[PDB]
Amino acid sequence: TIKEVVGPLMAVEKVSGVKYEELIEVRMQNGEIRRGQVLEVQEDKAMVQIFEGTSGICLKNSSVRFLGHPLQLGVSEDMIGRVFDGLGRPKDNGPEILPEKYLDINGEVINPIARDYPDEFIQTGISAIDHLNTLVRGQKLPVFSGSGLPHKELAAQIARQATVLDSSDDFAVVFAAIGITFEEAEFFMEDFRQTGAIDRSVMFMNLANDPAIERIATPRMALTAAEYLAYEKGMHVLVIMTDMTNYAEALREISAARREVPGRRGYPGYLYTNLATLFERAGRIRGLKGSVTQIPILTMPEDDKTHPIPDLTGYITEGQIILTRELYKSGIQPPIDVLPSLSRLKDKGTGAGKTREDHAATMNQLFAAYAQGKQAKELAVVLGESALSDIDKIYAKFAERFENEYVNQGFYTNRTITETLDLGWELLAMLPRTELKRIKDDLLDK
Amino acid sequence: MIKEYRTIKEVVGPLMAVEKVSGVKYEELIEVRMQNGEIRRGQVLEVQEDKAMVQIFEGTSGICLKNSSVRFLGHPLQLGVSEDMIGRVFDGLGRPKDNGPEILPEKYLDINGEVINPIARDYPDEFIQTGISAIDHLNTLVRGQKLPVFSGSGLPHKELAAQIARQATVLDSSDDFAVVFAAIGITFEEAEFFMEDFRQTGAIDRSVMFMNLANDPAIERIATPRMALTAAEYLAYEKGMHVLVIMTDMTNYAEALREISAARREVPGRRGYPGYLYTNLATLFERAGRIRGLKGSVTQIPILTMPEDDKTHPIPDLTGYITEGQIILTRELYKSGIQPPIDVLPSLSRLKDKGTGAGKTREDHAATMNQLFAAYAQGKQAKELAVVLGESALSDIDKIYAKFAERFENEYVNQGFYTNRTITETLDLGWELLAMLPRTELKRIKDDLLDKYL
Amino acid sequence: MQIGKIIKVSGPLVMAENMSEACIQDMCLVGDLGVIGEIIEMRQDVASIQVYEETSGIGPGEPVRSTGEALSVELGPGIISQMFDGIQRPLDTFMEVTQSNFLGRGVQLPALDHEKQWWFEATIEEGTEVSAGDIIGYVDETKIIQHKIMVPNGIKGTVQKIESGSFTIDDPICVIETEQGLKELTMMQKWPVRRGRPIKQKLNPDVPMITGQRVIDTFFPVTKGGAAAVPGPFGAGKTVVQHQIAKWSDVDLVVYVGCGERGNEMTDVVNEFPELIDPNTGESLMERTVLIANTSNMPVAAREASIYTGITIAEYFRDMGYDVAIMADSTSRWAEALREMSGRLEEMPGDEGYPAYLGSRLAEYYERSGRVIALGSDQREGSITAISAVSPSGGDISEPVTQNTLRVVKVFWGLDSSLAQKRHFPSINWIQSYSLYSTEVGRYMDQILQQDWSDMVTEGMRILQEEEQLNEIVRLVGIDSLSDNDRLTLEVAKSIREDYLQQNAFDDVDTFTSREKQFNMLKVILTFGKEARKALSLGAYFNEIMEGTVAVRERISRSKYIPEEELAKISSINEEIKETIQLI
Ligand SMILES: Nc1ncnc2c1ncn2[C@@H]1O[C@H](COP(=O)(O)OP(=O)(O)O)[C@@H](O)[C@H]1O
Ligand SMILES: [Mg+2]
Repeated sequence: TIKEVVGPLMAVEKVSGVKYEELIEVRMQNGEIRRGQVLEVQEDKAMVQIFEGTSGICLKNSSVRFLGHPLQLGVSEDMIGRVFDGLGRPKDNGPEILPEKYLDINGEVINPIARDYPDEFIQTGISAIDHLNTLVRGQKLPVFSGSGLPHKELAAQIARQATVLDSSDDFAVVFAAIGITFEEAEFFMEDFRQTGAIDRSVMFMNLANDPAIERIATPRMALTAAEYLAYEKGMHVLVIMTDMTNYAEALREISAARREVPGRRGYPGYLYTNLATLFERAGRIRGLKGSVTQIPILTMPEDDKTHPIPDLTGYITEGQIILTRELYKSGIQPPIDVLPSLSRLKDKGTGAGKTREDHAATMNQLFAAYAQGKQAKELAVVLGESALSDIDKIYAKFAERFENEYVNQGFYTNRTITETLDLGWELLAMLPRTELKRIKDDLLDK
Repeated sequence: MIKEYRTIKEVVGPLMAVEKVSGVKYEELIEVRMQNGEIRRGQVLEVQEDKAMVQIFEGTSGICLKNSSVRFLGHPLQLGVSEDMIGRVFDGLGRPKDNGPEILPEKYLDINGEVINPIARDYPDEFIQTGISAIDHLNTLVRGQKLPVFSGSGLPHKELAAQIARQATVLDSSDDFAVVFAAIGITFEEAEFFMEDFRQTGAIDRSVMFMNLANDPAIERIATPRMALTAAEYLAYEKGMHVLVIMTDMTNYAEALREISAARREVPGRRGYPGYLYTNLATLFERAGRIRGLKGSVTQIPILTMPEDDKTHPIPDLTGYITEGQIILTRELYKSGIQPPIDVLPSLSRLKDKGTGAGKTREDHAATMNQLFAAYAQGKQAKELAVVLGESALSDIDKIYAKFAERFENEYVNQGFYTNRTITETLDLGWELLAMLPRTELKRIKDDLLDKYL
Repeated sequence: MQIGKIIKVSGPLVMAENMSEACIQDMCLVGDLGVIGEIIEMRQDVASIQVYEETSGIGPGEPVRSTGEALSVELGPGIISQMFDGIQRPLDTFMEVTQSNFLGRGVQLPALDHEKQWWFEATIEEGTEVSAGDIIGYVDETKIIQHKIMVPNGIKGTVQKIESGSFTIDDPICVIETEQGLKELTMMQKWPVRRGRPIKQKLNPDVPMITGQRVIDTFFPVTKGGAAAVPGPFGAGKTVVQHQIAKWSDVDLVVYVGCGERGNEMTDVVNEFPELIDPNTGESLMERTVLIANTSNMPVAAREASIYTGITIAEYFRDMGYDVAIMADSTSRWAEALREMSGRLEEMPGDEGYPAYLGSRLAEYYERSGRVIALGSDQREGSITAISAVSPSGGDISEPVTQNTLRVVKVFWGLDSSLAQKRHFPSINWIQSYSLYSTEVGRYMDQILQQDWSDMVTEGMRILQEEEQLNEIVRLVGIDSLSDNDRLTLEVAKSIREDYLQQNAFDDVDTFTSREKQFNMLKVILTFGKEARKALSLGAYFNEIMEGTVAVRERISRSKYIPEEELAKISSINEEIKETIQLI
């Protein structure tokens, strides 16, 4: 039945009723069984890509059967505490899950008017986030990183320290590793076990040397499990995905297999659609208990904010968390630069009844003072740094203490929202009361 | 034996398509007999089924399709090599240009040649005294090395190359370099410069010329270097002669290589040049060195003009990845009257360490080189500071190094195109320049050498 | 049995019909010359063949015969201290057989010596149940490497007969009583290079490799089983970095692959290495070195074969329990080979013409390195450290090869052309370079040095980072514009670069620096900034500190030359420098 075997691809004749992205099964001449996926289908033939590759396949004495169904996920409540493949296969030497049902990994499209206002506060335990760029339930808050930047530890710290206060009913964390090395993959899987965070999390681990079609199926596999736990089990689900850059690169390979002309910067034209189709599988829904919160993580090529991957993402997600090379070289952990970072829904998760009543003001105070203190340091370098204003001098020492003490908290240090706000006041206590943007009734926190 | 075909299908620029053929091999030499009797040659680029795609060296101008035949000679492009090649001038395809007799060839050798076994290779050890301080001392040339010159349009790379071939000599018994010259798309005046120079020194009597000029076909420029290198390796490994190969212009070779790749509609690399540009140049420049148990050698000094004076351009860039160093000329030094205008900062020799020291040149060779280089780099940085900012901004230690770099260019690098300095004179001149610098700042020279010399 | 028929020859690409019984990734002999080639595509009875030799003089109508086996390597004694080409052919033997100083075509020679007598030493008892990875005996191939004869994969049973003696790699040395019957083993086994050798599991590389390079071992360390890339312009020092590592490493065995580079560089290694001494053992380097050579003028397709031949041999000694370091110089030529073949097959081009599966091919290679648990009941531990060079066009690191590489490697040694034209070697850009092991290695270095070393390195980069930020302001104003605090930071930052980062590889003493020496050398540099910072804080002038500490600098700037066995001289400076300022 097999007509051609070109590299990782395959041409199969006698196709009838074969659908796009339908799974196939190959029985080789020696009895080895491999599976594949339809990338392109015509009346006379169909193009498929084998998961296990095409090396050592005899064209003459091999047979192929079509399964009549695409990639599916065996969903169940027993997924909690389990580590899976990029294809949803058990990766942790545990018992096979008895499925409640089998679902499509493409999911459904949420109605734009079916969404609720982002409401609750998610304590990531990191001061740079919770205070200045607050994560809210249902929000899509991404992390923009670069080659060599410690986004690995940041992903591990968030997935470990993230909690919902005070209501702790059905909170889960779905982690998706996409096309990363084994070291980075093992680091995550080990950290989830040692800390006990595995007991409430679901993992889908995909490696760099896995075929590009598996890398593409990985985010769809994880999000399907998440929306299952969210909508059908009413769980508060937080989803973390890295690296999203690997996902975009995988698309280029498949697009070239179908011989599609590359778009801007070498990526397929439908890159915008694909990212949006993944990321917009989140947010609170009217008439649904559970929800999906996403933290997509990506590395910007050449640290370029104008690159398609971070540029398109910003048009989809409500803000971003920036990691800079400057702060990393300074020893700041995490190296979060608060000036270019943003959370567009932070006010929806702060105030009173959530966090504390002094959240918003100190945030605006710390932000204004850090920016001004950062500027005063520039004047010091060019001027004598000896005749600068007495008030300005404190601002410079404030900006330094803000980066080394406040932002640089560590990758294994968990701060409650109260501890974060209290430390903010001790930093604001360096300046006189005449230089604040907080109200006079904020003399209860000094 | 073989036969001629009157089944030419199409003539498109430098390419010809023949149909209904058999026994045609890849890279096979062909001949094109036109209706007027004129003969043009070419080689097979691609062959499949009953078809064959060839490039025509002389071009397809004036060719009538219906009344022309094509011969397949059953062998790749070869060169009739002999020791009677010495003192003769040939054109781009290895044919007599000096109106002399036809060479009675000892044998015919495929001009692509073969790759030397890395085990059979003998590492270049023997220091070559070119007489040029900027080379002998800082970017040392060794017998069997591929050391090119990176130049530009209007820069005296011709004078520099002529000076080397006129002054290059090892310090041992042999004082005999056989010069194989390959002209590639150069002008008549540039060609006449070497001709007149070789004639006045008498080097013409012990040299072999392969001349492809600017009025000559561009596609011939692809075979010309291989023609010369095959002769070079023949005289060296079969006759035992120490061969010095001069090639110019290398840029014209890449342009011709780009014409064929464009006509064949191949997928371009950076700036339209073929993806195999590196490998193709490598089949030329790797053709050098020594062989164990064999006397004689092949020393290459290729010449290319960097487009837009840009080193990052594919032609000089990939060449630097292939050759064992490069001697770079710049316009800033040429305008300052520096002869030769060698900028040593981007210059390099990858075989200088095991070619100098004690026993070869002098014990202070390596130390003086690194010290002069670093101080020169520091001075040039100080001069730039004196340009953007005032002279007042320069510290006392900045003015000393700035003046060092100035005298380094005037008295050391600038020696003249006809002056032959010995290695001892060069090294002694190096110490007289280091004397301008404080002894405390000589952090690349140990006290042993620092006490012995000034 | 089935003889193919060539229908197309275009460069290293050859197509033939009547190949319906052939298989993908199988080796086949092409044309009358019978040159070695590999099948990469199959369309019915037509196969597309990638040839690892020159295809000149080959045309349609000529026969093509399939071997039925994939591109493999002979694994056994006679592999160390040897130089093979891309497809593992002995180059010294190739010279003897062909009686030529040059490389011919269509000549098939066994990878190893099948006539040389080795002494096999049986170390396992008869009647022992064994499987893949188990040791049955060994051959003392070199003074450094003990070649352990392992049970080949796909073999399981009971050792019936075995004894010591002088055998060749073809002679049966052991009889295994399997399920399919009786099987006899030899000292040599075959293995396909495109398939990674099986293991029990992978581990985390947490043991830092001692390269002897200050800039590497301190700021950008690579662990045993790690993966490092060295991108840079030509003449930046990639080959030297890989050579320094190949001769001063902490590993047991070194595999150097010359991928599409200079032939003389390969000749140079063969000549010098036997004269040098292994850091670990004390014997010659060549006794732990395997050389694979396919030069730039050698067949382009063979560049890819050279890469997979090296990593497979590396995996072989890895399963024995050795720590292997593989050098890829350079991986860019590998990518060029893929681009050439991709164009021949008329595929869809990626960036700069490279295949759209380039990043996947690179991923396959680097994921075959690392610290693993080898197969076998012993559950022994081995590792592979990948040190690759990247050769971007024009020095532009935004090129396809470099960018795809930095997504799978963890260490990035970026070489700067500006440093190379300053005589600043190695030309590693401390600002753009990085290492994902820096934190983990730091804690290891702390425990192994019993000092606050991790805090020193962090402090070290903080100064260099501050210097770059300061140099923007220095660019505009003079030397008498910055504060004494700012001026001190620049003077101690220049010390880090000149006293520590710069390292001459051609200096007998400076070419190597022990882990112990790096500690004491860096401490006296940071002590300078600290004791001077304290001086400035109590009224002392920056200038007064400069002319008052001239002789002290000279001792620190000379500390990189002080003999390993006389390390006290560097440590003593720390007291002296603090007392030199204490004089005033
Ligand atoms: N660590 C080093 N110490 C001393 N010299 C070096 C060092 N690295 C490079 N060099 C010099 O720079 C040149 C470049 O060497 P090489 O590694 O061949 O360049 P490439 O980057 O092209 O491989 C060498 O000839 C050598 O003299
Ligand atoms: Mg190199």
